[PDB]
Amino acid sequence: GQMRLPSADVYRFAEPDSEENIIFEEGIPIIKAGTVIKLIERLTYHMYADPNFVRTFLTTYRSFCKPQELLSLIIERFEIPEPEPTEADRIAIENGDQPLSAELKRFRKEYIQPVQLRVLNVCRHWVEHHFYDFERDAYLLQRMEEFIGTVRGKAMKKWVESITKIIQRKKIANITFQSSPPTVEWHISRPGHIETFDLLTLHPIEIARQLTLLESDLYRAVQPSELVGSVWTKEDKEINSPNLLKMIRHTTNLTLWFEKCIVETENLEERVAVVSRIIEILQVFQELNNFNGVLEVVSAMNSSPVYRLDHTFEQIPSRQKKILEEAHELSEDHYKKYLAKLRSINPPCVPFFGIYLTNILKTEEGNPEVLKRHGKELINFSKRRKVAEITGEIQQYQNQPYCLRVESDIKRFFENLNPMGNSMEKEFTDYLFNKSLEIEPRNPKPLPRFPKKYSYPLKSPGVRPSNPR
Amino acid sequence: GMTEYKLVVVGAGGVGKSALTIQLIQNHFVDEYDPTIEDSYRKQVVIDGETCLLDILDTAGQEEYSAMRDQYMRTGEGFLCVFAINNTKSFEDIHQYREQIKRVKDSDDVPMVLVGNKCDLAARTVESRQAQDLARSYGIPYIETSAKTRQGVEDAFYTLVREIRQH
Amino acid sequence: MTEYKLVVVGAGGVGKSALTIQLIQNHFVDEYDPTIEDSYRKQVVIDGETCLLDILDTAGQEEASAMRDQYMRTGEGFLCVFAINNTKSFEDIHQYREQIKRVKDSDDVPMVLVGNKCDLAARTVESRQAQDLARSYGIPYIETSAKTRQGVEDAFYTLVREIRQH
Ligand SMILES: Cc1cc(Cn2c(N3CCNCC3)nc3c(-c4ccccc4Cl)cc(Cl)cc32)cc(C)c1F
Ligand SMILES: Nc1nc2c(ncn2[C@@H]2O[C@H](COP(=O)(O)OP(=O)(O)NP(=O)(O)O)[C@@H](O)[C@H]2O)c(=O)[nH]1
Ligand SMILES: [Cl-]
Ligand SMILES: [Cl-]
Ligand SMILES: [Cl-]
Ligand SMILES: [Mg+2]
Repeated sequence: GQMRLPSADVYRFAEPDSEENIIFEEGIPIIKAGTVIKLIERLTYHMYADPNFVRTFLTTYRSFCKPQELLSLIIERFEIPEPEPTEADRIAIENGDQPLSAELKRFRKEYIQPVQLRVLNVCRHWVEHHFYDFERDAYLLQRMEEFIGTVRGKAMKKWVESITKIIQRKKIANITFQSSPPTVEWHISRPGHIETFDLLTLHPIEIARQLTLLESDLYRAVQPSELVGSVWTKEDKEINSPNLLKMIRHTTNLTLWFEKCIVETENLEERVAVVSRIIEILQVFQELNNFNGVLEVVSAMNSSPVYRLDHTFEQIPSRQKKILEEAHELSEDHYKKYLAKLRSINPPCVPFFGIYLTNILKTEEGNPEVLKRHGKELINFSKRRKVAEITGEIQQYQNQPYCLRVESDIKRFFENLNPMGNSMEKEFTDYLFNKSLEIEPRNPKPLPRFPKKYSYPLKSPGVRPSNPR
Repeated sequence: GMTEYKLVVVGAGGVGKSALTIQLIQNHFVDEYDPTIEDSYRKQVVIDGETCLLDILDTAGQEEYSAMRDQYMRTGEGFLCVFAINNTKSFEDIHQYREQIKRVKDSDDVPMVLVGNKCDLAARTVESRQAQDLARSYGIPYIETSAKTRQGVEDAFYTLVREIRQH
Repeated sequence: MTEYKLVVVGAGGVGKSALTIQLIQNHFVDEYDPTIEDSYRKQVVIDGETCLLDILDTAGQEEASAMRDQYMRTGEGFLCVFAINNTKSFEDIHQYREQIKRVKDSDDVPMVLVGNKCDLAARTVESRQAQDLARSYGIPYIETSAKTRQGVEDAFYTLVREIRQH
């Protein structure tokens, strides 16, 4: 039969399952709700491992349990009492013989060792993937070091000694490819001549590549701590979500730069060359699966200052209109085609983060923290599972690196891009709209002519890559 | 067959704006939600005896993507401009949202409603009279809603559809 | 998107974790941190079909040897890994093979035999010996290096193909 358990009076995690302490969803069970004691029991269950549950729990638990309290509870979980000798053991001992201790040996092998190992796995994951708890609370770190550092007994020794080293490593804290990256491409601006870098003088292929490297790095830097609890929307967002905000502010700046490049080009012919070049960059973004970049361009083309430029629209080649149309359709019907495309491509890619943000926020806002059952308040864990499914998807696309070479000067150019200058947002976006009105006035006002501003050739070198020996 | 109305929710972040559409679209009587579910933002309703379909865009959480506002707004036929009654700044933002909507739609007469949202028990700082005065100055309806009790929620969306129908 | 549940098994220190992390992150882990149980996901197009790999990285240390049934029940295919400079790890393969067959109650479980650390000159297990074993199991044999990436995609994606055709 089943192993007997310690008394629930000396070991809390031996209380029987009931609807007053745990509720399952309708081949391991999926938890809908439970007390924190039951959640931790199942997190470290003797019958099976649940690595997904460990990630889900460690990502989301701070909404129902403090870090100090979590550590106390898993230490309590770890300290399991051994059962007393049985009648057959007693009789052997009374005869001066060695007891078989069959029940004790089974309990050690099938209850204590798996549970203790799974507690250690929680510790290992906590330190490796959620170390911010310890960065923000030095005392918590001391407690973890002390707990791990005083676990005795040879069964756990390998992992205890390892986790100690991992902790010490994390305190004081390389990519391999299947191929060589392609050659960096140059157009009018030549290597080292950063003063001449601009939309039309850099090679459009290399603009798309370097922005993709930049946007990929920004995407990869966002941690779940910046997302859970909807903290990027609250008053302390600059403290709690700095990498996310840096990523969004980059996207916003690039979109505005595209708009500024377009409406500050007053000559119609030149402005057509600018828009065509932007749609070529979009084409390369698509080829690279940089969906963030695709939407940066689409956002610019749908902006109030740019959208209304019918005279410019009329001269864009049909094949480029088609490219823009297809990109625009990604966003239609609540991003239906985008979501399907993302789930079909071969990474690396750069997702659009906005959809994730809205889904995390609405999941948080639209589900209760607790379920009330039989007079008891149970933690609504299904809500946390839903949030962690989203953070899990985000993390899955953060793993794959782009096989593209960094160009340090082009990188710096786009890192330092500042289209708004010292102007506030409203004053700048009014400026862009007024430029739009200047260069293509509302009917029936006549269309003016404007002088050229670029002294170099406007012909694009195209977006198919070259390859010298 | 039946008419579909494309509605867009706009307003400051961080102050409970998402509760409006969630409470509407929700299984009214089970407080639960999966926003990832295809058509968790579409609802068939009967307004003044006429059946229609509401398609609601609420990009709550994306407020920092400020250059995407035009793109999102362009999709809408009618707009709910939402502020929180305990956040004066969100109320002061309304003017610029309205100006931006007028620009994007290229019209001085876009169907819209002003919504004052009670998102918690913190002290009210925008009185109903201030909001009524603002709405009147714009020539649009004012509706107050609760983010907890669902009060006002149907009224906000139905009033907007009536604004579209009567445009 | 079809989802595939892969499990990586084999003796302690043979490079199960390094192989997995090389696949997932294109990074070679130089440290030896014994695993308890780790899981990873990877979206990838294989033979023109997009799928989602769930990869379970398991414990090789003997102290964890009584905890395997639970992960073997869930796996759809198994990478059976040994190191070509460690004959004991090669001898441990048959124990994993037999346990998997017992737990899944089947003579026909998708598997690939993997000989890892092929970047090292000092080999003690010859390819022929491993290939003979693989043939007796009816499965392919692929030599890999988590350090250089040699064979790594081939090993995992061959296992996917075997699940797909199962
Ligand atoms: C300056 C300028 C503005 C626009 C702004 N705009 C326009 N205009 C149509 C003409 N009147 C103004 C709006 N159509 C689109 C499309 C689209 C959708 C369906 C089919 C074909 C297309 Cl191209 C996609 C997007 Cl993201 C922006 C669009 C477009 C281009 C190519 C420009 F050069
Ligand atoms: N030269 C070389 N070293 C390797 C290779 N694969 C792994 N190693 C090294 O071998 C050691 C063990 O690697 P590891 O991946 O941790 O092995 P494991 O099988 O996961 N161990 P465990 O079963 O305890 O979890 C590490 O020092 C690692 O760098 C390889 O292909 N080549
Ligand atoms: Cl009605
Ligand atoms: Cl206020
Ligand atoms: Cl992963
Ligand atoms: Mg390992």
